[PDB]
Amino acid sequence: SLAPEDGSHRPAAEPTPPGAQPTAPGSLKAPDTRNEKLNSLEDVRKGSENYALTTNQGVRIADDQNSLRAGSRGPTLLEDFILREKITHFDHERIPERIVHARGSAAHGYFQPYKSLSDITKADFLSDPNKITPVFVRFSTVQGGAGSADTVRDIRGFATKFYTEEGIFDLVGNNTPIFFIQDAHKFPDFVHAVKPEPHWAIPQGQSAHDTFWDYVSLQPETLHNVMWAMSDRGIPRSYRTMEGFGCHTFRLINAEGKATFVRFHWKPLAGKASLVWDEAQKLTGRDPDFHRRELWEAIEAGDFPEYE
Amino acid sequence: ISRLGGPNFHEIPINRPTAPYHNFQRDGMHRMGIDTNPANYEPNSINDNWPRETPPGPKRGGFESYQERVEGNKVRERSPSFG
Amino acid sequence: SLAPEDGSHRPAAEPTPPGAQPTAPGSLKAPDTRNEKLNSLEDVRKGSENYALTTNQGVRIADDQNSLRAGSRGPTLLEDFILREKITHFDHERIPERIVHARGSAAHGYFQPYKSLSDITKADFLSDPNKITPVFVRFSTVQGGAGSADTVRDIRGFATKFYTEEGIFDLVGNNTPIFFIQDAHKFPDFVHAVKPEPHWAIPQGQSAHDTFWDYVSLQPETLHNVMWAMSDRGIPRSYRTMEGFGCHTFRLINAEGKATFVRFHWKPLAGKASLVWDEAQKLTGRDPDFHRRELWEAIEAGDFPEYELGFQLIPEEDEFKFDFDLLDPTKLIPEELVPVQRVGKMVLNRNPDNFFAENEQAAFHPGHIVPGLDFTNDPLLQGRLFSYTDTQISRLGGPNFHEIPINRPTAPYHNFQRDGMHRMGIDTNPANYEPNSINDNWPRETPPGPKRGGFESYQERVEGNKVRERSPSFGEYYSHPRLFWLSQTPFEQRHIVDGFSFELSKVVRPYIRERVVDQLAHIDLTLAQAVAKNLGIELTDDQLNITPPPDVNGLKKDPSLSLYAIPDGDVKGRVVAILLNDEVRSADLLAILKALKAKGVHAKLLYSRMGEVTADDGTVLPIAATFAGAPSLTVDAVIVPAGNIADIADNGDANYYLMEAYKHLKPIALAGDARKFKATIKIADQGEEGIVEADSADGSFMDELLTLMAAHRVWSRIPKIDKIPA
Amino acid sequence: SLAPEDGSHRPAAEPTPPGAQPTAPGSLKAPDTRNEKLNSLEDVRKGSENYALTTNQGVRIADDQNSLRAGSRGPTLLEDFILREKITHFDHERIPERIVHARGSAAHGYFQPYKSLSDITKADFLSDPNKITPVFVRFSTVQGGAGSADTVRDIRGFATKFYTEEGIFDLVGNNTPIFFIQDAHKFPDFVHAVKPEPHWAIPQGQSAHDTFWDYVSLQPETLHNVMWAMSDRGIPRSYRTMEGFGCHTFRLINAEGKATFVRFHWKPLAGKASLVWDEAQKLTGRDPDFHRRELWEAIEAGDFPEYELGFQLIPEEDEFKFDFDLLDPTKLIPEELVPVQRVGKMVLNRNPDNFFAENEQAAFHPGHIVPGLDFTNDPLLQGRLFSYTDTQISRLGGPNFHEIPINRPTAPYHNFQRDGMHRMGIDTNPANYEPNSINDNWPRETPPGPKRGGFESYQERVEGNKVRERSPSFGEYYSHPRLFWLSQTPFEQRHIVDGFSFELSKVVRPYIRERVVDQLAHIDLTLAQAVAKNLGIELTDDQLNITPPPDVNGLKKDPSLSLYAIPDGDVKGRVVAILLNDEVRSADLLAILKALKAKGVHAKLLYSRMGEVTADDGTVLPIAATFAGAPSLTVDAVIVPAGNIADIADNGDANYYLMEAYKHLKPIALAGDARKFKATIKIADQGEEGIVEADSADGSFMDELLTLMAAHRVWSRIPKIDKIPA
Ligand code: HDE
Ligand code: HDE
Ligand code: HDD
Ligand SMILES: [S]
Ligand SMILES: [S]
Ligand SMILES: [S]
Repeated sequence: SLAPEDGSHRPAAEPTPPGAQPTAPGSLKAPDTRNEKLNSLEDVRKGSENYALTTNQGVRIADDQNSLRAGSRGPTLLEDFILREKITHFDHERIPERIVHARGSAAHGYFQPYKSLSDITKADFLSDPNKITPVFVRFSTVQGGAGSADTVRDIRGFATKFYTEEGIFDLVGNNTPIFFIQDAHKFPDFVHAVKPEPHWAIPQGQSAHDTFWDYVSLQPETLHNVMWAMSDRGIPRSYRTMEGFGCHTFRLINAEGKATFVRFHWKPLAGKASLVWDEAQKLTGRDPDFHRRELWEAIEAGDFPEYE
Repeated sequence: ISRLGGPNFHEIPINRPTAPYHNFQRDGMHRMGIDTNPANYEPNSINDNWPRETPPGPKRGGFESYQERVEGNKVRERSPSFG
Repeated sequence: SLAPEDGSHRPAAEPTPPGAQPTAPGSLKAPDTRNEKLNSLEDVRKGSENYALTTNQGVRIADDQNSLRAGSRGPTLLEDFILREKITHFDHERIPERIVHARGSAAHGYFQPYKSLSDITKADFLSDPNKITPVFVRFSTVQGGAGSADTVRDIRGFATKFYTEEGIFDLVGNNTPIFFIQDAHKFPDFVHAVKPEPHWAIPQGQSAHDTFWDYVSLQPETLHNVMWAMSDRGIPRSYRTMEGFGCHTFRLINAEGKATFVRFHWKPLAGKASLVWDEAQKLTGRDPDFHRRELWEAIEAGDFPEYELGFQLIPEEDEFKFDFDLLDPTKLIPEELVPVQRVGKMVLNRNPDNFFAENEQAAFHPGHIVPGLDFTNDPLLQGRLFSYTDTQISRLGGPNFHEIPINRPTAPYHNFQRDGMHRMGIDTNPANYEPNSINDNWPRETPPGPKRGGFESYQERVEGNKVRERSPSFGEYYSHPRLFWLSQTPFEQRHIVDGFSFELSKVVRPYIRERVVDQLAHIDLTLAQAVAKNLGIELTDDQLNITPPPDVNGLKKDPSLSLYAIPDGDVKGRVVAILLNDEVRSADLLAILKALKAKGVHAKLLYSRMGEVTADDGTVLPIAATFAGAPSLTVDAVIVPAGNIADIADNGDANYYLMEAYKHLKPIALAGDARKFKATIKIADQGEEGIVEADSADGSFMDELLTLMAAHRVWSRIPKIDKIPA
Repeated sequence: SLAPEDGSHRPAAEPTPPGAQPTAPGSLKAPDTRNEKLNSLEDVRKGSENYALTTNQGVRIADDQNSLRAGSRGPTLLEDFILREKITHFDHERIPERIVHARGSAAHGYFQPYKSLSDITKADFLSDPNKITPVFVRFSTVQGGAGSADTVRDIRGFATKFYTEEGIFDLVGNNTPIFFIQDAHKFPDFVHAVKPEPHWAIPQGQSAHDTFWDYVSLQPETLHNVMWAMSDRGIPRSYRTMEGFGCHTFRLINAEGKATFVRFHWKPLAGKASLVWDEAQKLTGRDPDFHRRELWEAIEAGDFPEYELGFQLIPEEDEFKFDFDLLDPTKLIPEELVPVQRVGKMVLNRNPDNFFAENEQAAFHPGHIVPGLDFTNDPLLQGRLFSYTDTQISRLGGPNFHEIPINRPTAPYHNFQRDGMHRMGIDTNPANYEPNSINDNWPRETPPGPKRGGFESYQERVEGNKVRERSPSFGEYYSHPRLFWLSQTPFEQRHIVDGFSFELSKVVRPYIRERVVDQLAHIDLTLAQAVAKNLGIELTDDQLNITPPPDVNGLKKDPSLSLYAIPDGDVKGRVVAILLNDEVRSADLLAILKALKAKGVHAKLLYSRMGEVTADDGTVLPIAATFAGAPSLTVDAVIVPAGNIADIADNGDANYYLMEAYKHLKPIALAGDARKFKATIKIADQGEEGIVEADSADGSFMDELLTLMAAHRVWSRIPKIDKIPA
């Protein structure tokens, strides 16, 4: 036994305020929280306590501190499959990050409509106020890599996967109601311009460089979303205190075949709040994980993020 | 790694062991297993070091190589006895 | 046409100081800087001026602003192949980042030896002072992703690809002489402990979390490299101002086949310099690209990064002459015991053209050796040899990663290997096997020899049983930490104390902090007490009584382990901030810039807005940045010239600038009415060592300033900064 | 030195007939055959002779016969990086095969138009008879894997990559003028039905199984292309002797902006020829590489595959003037209604160097069009446009597949796309977006125009609601099957009946057979009754009274649908087996061989063993193969010279050779005492059409034989083979 005798290594499995306990995986922190989706992931959840350490082929390992060598100061032997399996898995841990929105933080939850919307849409998840729909929601920035800072000035993404009884519906929104460009053919041009410049790969997490402002100056269509980004909207206090929008006109379709144009909104029930620029920027240095950390600690505290 | 697309090939259903498997390896493309262990390294105190090594023994023990004697120089050379 | 009339969109193709021009791809900035490797990449460089915009298939595009749709407000059509090809390429731009050292910055250069080393190695690139070897070097942090910050506290990588006439040699080193662990089998454990924790993926770029300190507390072999990381070694000022090390004992082999043990060193000709913790941390927010930018702009300016390659050489009969094992990569070889022989100089003189094609796709691997070099049984090196080949299969997409241009050897390569994903080479050999008769057995094996021979391993004797067992000779963990500790200046010691104290305070589980303090007590009681004090821990009686570890072969210190004990400062390439006012005394600025130019020291003119101000004699002075846009974090020293000081005297930003520079131990210089600023930093009328002040910026004023800059920081100021609110 | 001293290991670099020399990489066999694309590949071609064996990193290897081990009987060491590189590259050689057309054989050549087509298309490759366009052509089957057999019953692919000065144009066609299905959404259903069944992965290279015929029985739109596959079209003699078609209506666009609907044709200049089923099926066993081999050896011999490009052109005003919809890919356009206009000639004159690098990695896609061409709303074509770009992302590892050397345009290509796996091009452009001012907006869009203009889609009118709906105009399934059937000779019709019979006999569930027979009864009663008889199925009174579908625009046949109704034979490049005996009449063999050589017909001298035999006059005759080693399946005719016939008269293999060649309708010629073999194949004393016989191989003997060969097979023999035990 390496754990301290007083059990102070294990976080209390109950709501506790930020800083009071170490943070923990969700199913350990909050085992009593459930929904249909969380239940259905049980078949792949893997525990650990009281199990033997093995290879991926289920062979127990006796010594996980040393490679196999010819004498204790000798060369490592090619027949050490336990070493090569462990190093092979490590060697291939990384997958490509998202082209955009690479940096983001996610949580499980649920959604319920206030009333049946069957007069305007036949979407099953909106047909019955007792119908509860599990969700998984990822918030993100846009420009920076998966290892970039949270409190940058940037647009934020707000993507919700609804696991409905008639299929997955993903509402893939941002925290402003519009976008910089009109036609998708220009998306790699715009994204290239805001991303780090291609000779030297600078700057990270920032639109404050030549190519972004060149593109804007030559494409006045971008000005509307640029105003938003230059406002304090570009530096939210928390993912809990920003608005979400669906970006486009979509349609609702009812049982009768009637189409109604719709634009989607998320209203933060915690209200709207942003940082100020000097604060936001220094914070990318003092804690580049601030919004990720704040989201996780809100949920561990029972300060559940809520959106209408 | 190329044929089956990465290091999680043991999670492809035909290839899965029916014996238990638990270790500190993580991630890789199309990762199926969701690990709950607070720890992804050992030695650890935060999960009281689980999953744990197992001494070798008569049954249900850890793997240990037979301690064959090795004596020779580092050579790229075919044994004469093979000729 | 979109470019300005005046041509000010294009940077001059001549060396220019930082900030004077927009930065540019290296072949456009410095078209006449050449080496065999840069020249050999010409087949793949692609220009752009005067060419038509096309698909990848060579079809000219008429309208690159719109999708094809049925009516101008209609749906997009599936037959729009121009749109889909463009979006397809975009959708697939990213490749996996490196498992470790994902964050890094790279440059082209060359290496040349000081003399022939044929007496000790048959390595062709070391055979003649005339042999110029192109190199491509990538500097990196370790823990954070490719989009993490530069000035974190971390170990740094220092990887050099030598394009030799006898093959690629990759020297894949770090900025400290040892590693955290002894055996490669534990690498995934250590790296997972240091990396963001698996439930929530926090923290980025930091060792300051429970799992890292948990592992360290359970694995005392780590303590030596941990001492290095907690020192100011972990926060270098610049990739130009850090040491590099090969980490392991390798062998040199000569033409007679004699083996000599070797450890590799890179000595920075710009001297050793690091940041202080508060400045580094804040810098990760003000400019997370600081080291990448500083490297690129140093090369653009002509401040080429220079390093001397150094060998510590130990004869094979001396293997057991030290009181540590030469194969233990947690042990250093003190230079007092085995001096570094200076062997050649490397100069980085050209930036890449496309970061992703040349930097992100570069593959370095320490098993890439050439005849004249060989491995040892170091159990960390041993396992590295497996990892750096294997990891490229996913990262670079398959086994043809040597065909990616930056990776290609300039030496010939021919063999019977075929196919694999994105195979470039089209082999004409009728045979794809040997022995073969159908191509008269070509390409053919080559016997080992003094030059241009095939590779043969040194015939080391191996005797022992097949065991998974750590050598008993590796079982000593505290004497090297202690040697390092005792070799640091008293201010370097204070910063080590602060680094442990700061990191451990971020460990939420108190027993982990307690266990680390117990390990410190095994190294040095004074260290352990100072850390404990900052954590509100009291040493027990047993801990007060642990006997110190032995000296290292009679050594009770080695000043070569200190960044600063032996003076080594070089001011060329450093930068000063000059805080302007709306009517600067022009005679101050003439002298300041004059004397800074003569020592190669750069300047940034700063003010409260952009544009220009005008000096007292009508000289127009362009403003580089605001006080808040280019903080003192980014400069080595601050000068305030005389003039209308009332203009800035009550500027919060201007006052803070000097407070922050003051707190970070930087030289400050104040002329005439600028001495009014002494009051913001609490300087007595009589002055203070590290504050330069005079009636005007005359000749003696700049000499004293440049003297301070050669010594990097004003360490004597440390007891004054505690009271300053900054 | 392992090569023979006599140099007989190396083939002559001159054209040589099949079998005379070992085959070789194209650039070694025919170094002086050149075109712009072959020249442009020189940067990646890697030789071998006189070069040292190295790692991929350029390190010379001394011992490529052994792993590094501790002792010559000890364990292999992880530090053996030479072993691990070599085995790593091997371990990763394979890439995914193509989802369909995985089996294919390719060659280089060139195309030239007969005259400028500027009045109907601005396509630069068709603008000038003196403009030569390099091509790379891949022929394929459809269902089987890359390691399946060539002479299966299947559709064939005929894909041509034109490396034009205004971009790559890929004409991705098949050997029949229609496809099985109407809408691309159904392509996975169709392909899955014909592919090996998913429980057990059987059968390979065959539509003869339940699921294919299930799908056909339930999707009558398939019946037209099924008629083609069941005919001898499904079993070509050679890729040189099949037609090619572009499958869909596309558009030509001229400089004035006029659109003309076009379907593409390739006419084989060597004539149309196919195998017979028993032969084709047995050949998949005796030489599953028979078409790949035949192609490669045709090119080595100088019998270059030549095709004439032709267009069926239909003016925009005539879109609705046929009984069938022009956009329906299950309908052909009969040449009687719309003739093929000759456009130009393609010659395939050089084999690749490395099959993997050039053939396996080639990417063809029908969306790769150039200005002067455009698409139509054909709903199969429309979905193809999505598939051929998407699939390369796994098959070829990413979006940089255009940088794989065979796939590169010879036209310039420049744009703002960056990165992706395997990125080769190092872009120096300061900008990676447009519009940009920092590179003066280069590379720039180009307006459309008469030559060298940007691509702009033809402004076709679209009007309709968003629907998933098949056009009513596509709802007719039997008239084209019937047009095809009525156009075939009586022997061809017989082979169609036998194809359906054979296939349906492999369908295990009898109801599926019954349902297919019911569909046949909607096409033609005679066809339906004959298949029914072979399956032991009796048509119902209702089936016997189904009224036949209408003629196609008044056509009751179109002879251009037949392989054979209009003679188009060409003996050049065909091959004859010559059955030797141990004392051949040398005067017969001189006459035979020289007559064959004069018409470009090859010969293979066969016997009961390898080595030599000696003619009557002492001439030493080298043996190419044994009777069993090179069966009659692989030749077009058989000649037996006179001499010591008793030597082989009783050889079972020699007799069976004649029986097999007899059954498969091949010309046979017997000189002098070789006429004793008449008894083996049952020929009357007075002789029969299709058997050449005389006292000696002089006079008209060889002319009569060549006349038979010009007509390909002896169809009149069909009633005679019915009862031959062979
Ligand atoms: C309206 C909200 C919004 C808008 C207007 C866009 N994004 Fe997003 N994006 C991808 C492509 C893409 C395109 C082509 C366009 C306009 C043409 C937009 N974006 C604008 C993507 C490259 O396919 C993307 C990256 C990886 C991926 O799977 O999808 C992508 C990301 C993305 C996210 C992140 C989703 C997540 O995993 O958290 C969000 C919230 C948006 N986009 C919103 C969005
Ligand atoms: C008209 C000639 C023709 C037709 C009508 C089709 N094929 Fe082909 N094919 C692919 C997909 C595809 C679709 C989606 C459809 C109708 C919707 C067709 N086919 C019918 C493919 C999966 O994208 C394919 C496989 C790998 C690849 O790169 O493309 C593909 C191959 C193919 C070839 C082989 C070209 C070559 O690589 O040698 C040929 C000659 C055809 N198709 C013809 C074709
Ligand atoms: C057994 C696993 C292992 C071990 C024990 C080490 N390494 Fe490593 N290293 C890798 C496995 C690895 C790697 C996973 O293979 C990387 C990341 C991806 C890459 O291409 O190689 C790598 C990258 C990497 C780089 C960056 C190369 C680049 O810039 O692209 C450097 C500088 C080092 N390593 C240096 C070291 C040092 C100084 C070590 C101790 C002295 C060390 N490595 C131990
Ligand atoms: S949007
Ligand atoms: S190391
Ligand atoms: S087709």
